[PDB]
Amino acid sequence: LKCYQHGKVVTCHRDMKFCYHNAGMPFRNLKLILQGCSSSCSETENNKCCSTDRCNK
Amino acid sequence: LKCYQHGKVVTCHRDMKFCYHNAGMPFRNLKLILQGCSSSCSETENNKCCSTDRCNK
Amino acid sequence: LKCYQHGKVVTCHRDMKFCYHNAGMPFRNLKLILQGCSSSCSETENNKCCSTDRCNK
Amino acid sequence: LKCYQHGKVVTCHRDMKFCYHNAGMPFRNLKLILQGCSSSCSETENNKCCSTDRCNK
Repeated sequence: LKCYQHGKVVTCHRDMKFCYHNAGMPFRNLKLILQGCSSSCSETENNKCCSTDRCNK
Repeated sequence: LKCYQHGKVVTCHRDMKFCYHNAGMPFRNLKLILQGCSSSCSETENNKCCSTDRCNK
Repeated sequence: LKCYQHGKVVTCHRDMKFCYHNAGMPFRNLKLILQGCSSSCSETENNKCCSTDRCNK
Repeated sequence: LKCYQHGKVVTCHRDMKFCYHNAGMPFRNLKLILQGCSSSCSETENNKCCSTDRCNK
């Protein structure tokens, strides 16, 4: 599996079967962006995971 | 597998075979702490993962 | 003005008239802790700011 | 003073005399972007602060 990871495409470890992408703003001037390979999402974050190459663009 | 996750103990998803704990300070007044279940660590973060119950305390 | 800043006590710059302390969980495994000298808070966070020495313990 | 703040232009509080913009990667999958009005920078980050309208694009 390959995933986007902040400007590059990376090959996942064999135990990471998903790509992930999520973002949040804890404060109006601070953005946090999570993006890369991952294991399964929580159910509440089900749509933040996908499992095909480069799907988390 | 069970891991600490910021004050609680959680049961990992079956595809998460590790517990993880890492911290960083991007600025002197900001601490980020990552703690919970995970998949395998990067080699550069090898000692941030462990694979026994509650090992990431 | 002096403020706590992650285990230490620091002297604020003269244009920073507040101390600040807040914590949150942008993601379930990620804890953010913001503590130290500060300029004025947003209106809704006015109680996270204080203006007396070491008030942000 | 007016500053960029993640896609918008905002007016600073009167005690915030600077605009700020910086980004970093605390962890390989985590990008942090800090942009908006600010008090004075740390000495080593003096070039991340500026004091003219919209200077932090």
